[PDB]
Amino acid sequence: PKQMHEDYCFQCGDGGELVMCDKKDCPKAYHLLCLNLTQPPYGKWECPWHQCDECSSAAVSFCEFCPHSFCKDHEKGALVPSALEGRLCCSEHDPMAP
Ligand SMILES: [Zn+2]
Ligand SMILES: [Zn+2]
Ligand SMILES: [Zn+2]
Ligand SMILES: [Zn+2]
Repeated sequence: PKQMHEDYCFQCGDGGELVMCDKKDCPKAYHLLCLNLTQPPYGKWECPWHQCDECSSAAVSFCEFCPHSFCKDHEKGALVPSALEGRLCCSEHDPMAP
């Protein structure tokens, strides 16, 4: 069946209870504990993928494996292609085995 979000946590890869990103066309979902969330957020909740991890500005480049992402100023040397279909990965993954 079709559903708009992934069935697994984008932080740790495991399923169960997730909070789903309310940002337009974001399929990402996360365990509460995986983001230090203490309770299911109410209202419009956008996930960390959309904010640059270095500063606070909006992300324009994205790690395809975890929610690290980077604004204009911090794209350079942040993402490289990985061995998995060339998908870009942040410095937190081995690019040979992301
Ligand atoms: Zn998780
Ligand atoms: Zn999101
Ligand atoms: Zn930034
Ligand atoms: Zn990453």
